[PDB]
Amino acid sequence: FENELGVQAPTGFFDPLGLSSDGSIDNFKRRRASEIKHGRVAMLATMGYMTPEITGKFPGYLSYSQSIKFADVPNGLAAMSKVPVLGWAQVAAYGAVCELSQDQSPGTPGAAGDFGFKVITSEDEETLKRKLNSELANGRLAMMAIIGLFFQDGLTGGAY
Amino acid sequence: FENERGVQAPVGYWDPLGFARDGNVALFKIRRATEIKHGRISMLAAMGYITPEVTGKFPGYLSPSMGLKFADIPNGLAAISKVPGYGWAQILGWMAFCEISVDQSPGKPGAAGDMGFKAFKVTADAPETTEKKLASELANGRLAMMAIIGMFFQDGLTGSAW
Amino acid sequence: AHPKHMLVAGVRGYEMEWQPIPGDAVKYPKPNSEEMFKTMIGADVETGGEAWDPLGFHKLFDRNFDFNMLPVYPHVQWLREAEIKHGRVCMLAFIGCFAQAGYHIGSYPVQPDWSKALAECYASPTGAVGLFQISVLIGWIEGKNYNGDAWVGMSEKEPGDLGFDPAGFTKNPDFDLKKAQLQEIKNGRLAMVGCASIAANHFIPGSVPLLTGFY
Amino acid sequence: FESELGAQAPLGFFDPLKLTGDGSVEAFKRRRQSEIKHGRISMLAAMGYMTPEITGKFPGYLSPSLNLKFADVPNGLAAVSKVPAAGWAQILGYMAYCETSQDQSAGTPGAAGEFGFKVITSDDDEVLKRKLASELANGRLAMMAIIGMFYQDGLTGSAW
Ligand code: CLA
Ligand code: CLA
Ligand code: CLA
Ligand code: KC1
Ligand code: KC1
Ligand code: KC1
Ligand SMILES: CC1=C(C#C/C(C)=C/C=C/C(C)=C/C=C/C=C(C)/C=C/C=C(C)/C=C/[C@@]23O[C@]2(C)C[C@@H](O)CC3(C)C)C(C)(C)C[C@H](O)C1
Repeated sequence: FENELGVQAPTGFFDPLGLSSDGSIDNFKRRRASEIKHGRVAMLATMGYMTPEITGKFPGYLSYSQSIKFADVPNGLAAMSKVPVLGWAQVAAYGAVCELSQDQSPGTPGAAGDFGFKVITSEDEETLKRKLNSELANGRLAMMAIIGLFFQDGLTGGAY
Repeated sequence: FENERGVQAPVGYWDPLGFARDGNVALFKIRRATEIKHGRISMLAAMGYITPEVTGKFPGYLSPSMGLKFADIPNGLAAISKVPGYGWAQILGWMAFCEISVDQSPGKPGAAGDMGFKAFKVTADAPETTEKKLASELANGRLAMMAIIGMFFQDGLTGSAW
Repeated sequence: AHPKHMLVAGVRGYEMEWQPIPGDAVKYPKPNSEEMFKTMIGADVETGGEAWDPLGFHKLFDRNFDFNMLPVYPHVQWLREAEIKHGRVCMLAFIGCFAQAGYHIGSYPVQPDWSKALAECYASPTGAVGLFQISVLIGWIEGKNYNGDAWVGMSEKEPGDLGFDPAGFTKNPDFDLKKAQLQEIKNGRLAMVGCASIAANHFIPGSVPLLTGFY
Repeated sequence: FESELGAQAPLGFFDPLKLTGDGSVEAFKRRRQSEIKHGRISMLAAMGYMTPEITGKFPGYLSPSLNLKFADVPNGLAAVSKVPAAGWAQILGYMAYCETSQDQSAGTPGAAGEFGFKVITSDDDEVLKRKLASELANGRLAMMAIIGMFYQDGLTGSAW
C-alpha cells in the first residue's frame, strides 16, 4: 500500500509491525478513517491546551446555574472534573451530530475524512495532495503532543 | 471362558464354585465389567489408605469455612464422620457422574471396561501390549480388592488405620 | 372462498402478516422455526449433542398458525437473538458486579454494592446525566440493530450481528466463526447462570457456596 | 529411531527401558509431543522460578481489589496459596486456550509441537533441525532443573 497520503519526507511506509497482513484493504480504510479522526481531534485538543495559557481563559461563566466560571475551571485533565457534566453531555451531543449527521460507513466519503467541510480546500490534485498530507502529518504530530500533554498534566500535577 | 483376560500363570481358569462354567456369555460380560470396576475402585481405595501414611495428609483445608485442614481428619473408616457431609456428597456426585456419563449396558463399549478415560495412554496397532496392560489391570484389581477388604478389617479390629 | 377483504386472523385464505413498526412494509411469515432449529448453531456435547429444547419453546411460532394465525409467540430466530443479547448483557453484568465492589470511576455515589448503585446513581444530580447518556447510547445501538423482524424469522442478519468487529475476526480465512459463535452462546448462558446465582445469593444467602460474603 | 531429533552428542539413543517394545512410531510421536510440551512448560517454569530472584518481583498489585502486590506474594511453591484463586483460574484459562485452540490430535502439526509460534525460526532446514534439537535439549534440562528447584523449595524453607 503506497501513494495513500501517508509517506512523507523524513519517513516512508513506517510499519515496524503495522498493517500486519500487508493487505486487507477494508482494515486499512477503517484505519485511515481512524487515524484522520484521531489526528483532527488531537490537533483540536493541543490547540485547546495552548489557547487558554497563551490567551486567557474565556470571560464568561460556562454555568450560570452552578455558578462555575471559565476563569475558575483549571486547564488540563483537571477540567474534566470541573466542567459541569451537563456540559460534557452537550459536548457528546455535538460529537453525535458531528458523527451521525453524515454517514461514514466503509466506502462512503465519510470513511475517508470527507465530511464536506472544505473551507481550507484547494483546487489542483497536487495541491489537494499537499493540503491532505499537511493535515495528516499535523494530526500525527498532534496525537503525539496531545498524549504527551496528557502525561505532563497527569504527572506534574498541573497544565505544565 | 478359559481364553479371556484374567486366566494367568499362578492359577488357571479359576472357578472353585459353579459360577460361569455354563456358557452364559452375557452373564460373564456382566461379571467381567463388575470385576474391572470393583478392581479400579479398590486400587483407588488402596492408594487412598497407603498414601496418607507413606507421605502424609494433603497440605490444605478441605473446608475453609469449617477449617478441617485435611490433616486433622484421620485415615480409614474414621474420616466417614470427619469429612464434611457436602464433601462426601461431592465425592459421590463425581462417582455418579463417572457412572452416568458412560452408558454401561449390553454390547456398547462401556460394558467391557472402556469408560472413555483414555489416560494410561496405550497406542493402537500394538495389541499384545494393550492386552498385557489390561491383564495387569485385572490382576492388580483383584489383589487390591482382597487388600482393601483386609485393610478395612485391620482398621476395624485394631481401631485405627493400620 | 372469502373475498380479498374481510380477511383477518382465522378467516380462510388469510395470509399471516407482521407489521409492528409504523413505517415498515408488511411482512408475511412462513412457519419455519422448526426448520431453522434443525440447522441452528448450539447443541454441544453437554446435552448429548442434540438441540436441548424441552417444553418446545422453538415450536410455538409454528403453532401460531394453529392458534390464531397471529405472531403471538416468537420465532426461534428471535429466541436466539434474545439469548445472545442476554448472554452479552449478563457477561457485562457479572464483570460489573465483581468490578464495582473494588473499582470506582466517575462522580457517581460511592456504592460498591451492585443492588444499590443503580438507584443511587438515579438520585445523583451528576449521575442522572451519565445514566441518561448511557441510555441514549444503548437506545441508539439497539434501534440501529433493531432486529425485531426476527420475531417472525426474517431478520436478514444472523443473530447477534451488530455492526461491531474492530479486530480481524469474521474476515480471516482461519478462525472458524461457528466455534466462536458457540463459545459466545455458551459463555453467555454461563454468565446468565452466574447472574442468577448472584441474585439468589443476594436474596437467599448461602445459596451459591462461593459468593457467601458477596453483596 | 536414532535419526528422529534428540540423540545429541552426549550419550546416544537414551532408552534404558523404553521404545524397546515394538517401536510403534505413533507411540514415539505421542511421547515426543508430550516431551516438547513438558519441555516448553518446564522452560517457562524454570525461567519464572529464577527470574523473581534475578530481577525483583513485578512492579504492581496483581490484585488491586484484594490489595495484594507482586512483591508480597512469596516466590515459588508458597505462591500457589497466595496468588488469587481467580488469578490461578485465569492462568489455567490461558493454558486451556493454548491447549484447545489448535488441534493436538495425531497426524497434525499440533502433534509435533507445531502450533505457529514462528518467532525463533529460520529457513535453512538444517538450521531448523538444529534449533528444534536445541529446544528439545533445553526442555529436558529445564524439566530436570524445575523438578530439582521444586524439591529444593519443598525440603528447604523457601526458594534456593
Ligand atoms: C466383585 C468381585 C469379582 C467378580 C465379579 C469377578 C468376576 C470374575 N472373575 Mg474374579 N477375582 C476377584 C473378584 C471378582 N471376580 C478377586 C478379588 C480375585 C482375587 C482372589 C479374583 C481372582 C480371579 C481369578 C484368578 C480368576 C477370576 C475369574 C473371573 C471370571 C470368571 C467368572 C467368575 O467366577 O466370576 C464370578 C464372580 C463371583 C462369584 C464374585 C462373587 C463374590 C463372592 C460370592 C463373595 C465372597 C467373596 C469373598 C470371599 C468375600 C470377602 C469379603 C467378606 C469377608 C465380607 C469373572 C469375570 C477367572 C477368569 O479370568 O476367567 C476368564 C479366573 O481365572 N477371578
Ligand atoms: C431467556 C434467555 C434465553 C433464551 C431466550 C434462550 C434461547 C434458546 N436457547 Mg438457551 N439457555 C439459557 C437462556 C436462554 N436461552 C440459559 C441461561 C442457559 C443455561 C442453562 C441455556 C442453555 C441452553 C442449552 C443447553 C440449549 C439452549 C437452546 C436454546 C434455543 C432453543 C431453546 C428455546 O427455545 O428456549 C427459548 C425460551 C426460553 C429460554 C424461555 C426461558 C424462560 C424460562 C421459563 C425461565 C426459567 C428459568 C428460571 C429463571 C430458573 C433458573 C434456572 C437456573 C439454571 C438459572 C433458543 C435459541 C438450545 C439450542 O442451542 O438449540 C439449538 C440448547 O441446546 N439453551
Ligand atoms: C515428559 C517427559 C519426557 C518424555 C515424554 C520424553 C520422551 C522421549 N525422550 Mg526424553 N528426556 C526427558 C523427559 C522426557 N522425554 C528428560 C527430563 C531428559 C533429561 C534426562 C530426557 C532425555 C532424553 C534423551 C537424552 C533422549 C530422550 C529421548 C526421548 C524419546 C525416546 C525415548 C522414549 O520413548 O521415552 C519415553 C518417555 C519416558 C520413558 C519418560 C518416562 C518418565 C519416567 C517414567 C518418570 C521419571 C521420574 C523422575 C526421574 C523423577 C521425578 C520425581 C519423582 C520422585 C516423582 C521420547 C520422545 C531420546 C530421543 O530423542 O529419541 C529420538 C534420547 O536420545 N530423552
Ligand atoms: C470446579 C468445581 C468445584 C469447586 C468450585 C469446588 C469448591 C469447593 N469444594 Mg469441591 N470438588 C469438586 C469440584 C469443585 N469443588 C470435585 C470435582 C470434587 C471431586 C469429588 C470435589 C471434592 C470436594 C470435596 C471432597 C470437598 C469439597 C469441598 C469444597 C468447598 C468447600 C466449601 C466450604 O467448606 O467453604 C469448595 C469451595 C469441601 C467442603 O467443605 O464442602 C462443603 C469438601 O470436603 N470438594
Ligand atoms: C471529548 C468529549 C467528552 C468528554 C471530555 C467526556 C467526559 C466525561 N464523560 Mg462523556 N461522552 C462523550 C464525550 C465526552 N465525555 C461522548 C461522545 C459520549 C458518547 C459515546 C460520552 C458518553 C459518556 C457517558 C455514557 C458518561 C460520560 C460521563 C463522562 C464524565 C464523567 C463525569 C463525572 O463523573 O463527573 C466525563 C468527565 C459519565 C458520567 O459520569 O456522567 C455523569 C457517563 O456516564 N460520558
Ligand atoms: C484483557 C483481558 C484481561 C483483563 C481486563 C484482566 C483484568 C484483571 N485481571 Mg487478568 N489476565 C488476563 C487477561 C485479563 N485480565 C490474561 C490473558 C492473563 C494471563 C493468564 C491474566 C492473568 C491474571 C492473573 C494471574 C490475575 C489477574 C487478575 C486480574 C484482575 C484483578 C481484579 C481485582 O482484583 O481487582 C483484573 C481486573 C488478578 C485477579 O485476582 O483477578 C481477580 C490476578 O491474580 N489476571
Ligand atoms: C482539549 C481538552 C481535553 C481534551 C481532549 C482530547 C479529546 C484529547 C484527545 C487526545 C487523543 C486523541 C489522544 C490519542 C492520540 C492517538 C495516539 C497517541 C495514537 C498513537 C498511535 C501510534 C503511536 C502508532 C504508531 C504506529 O507505529 C505503530 C505503533 C505501528 C506502525 O507500523 C504504524 C504506526 C506508525 C501507526 C480534555 C482532556 C477533555 C480536557 C482539557 O482541559 C481540554
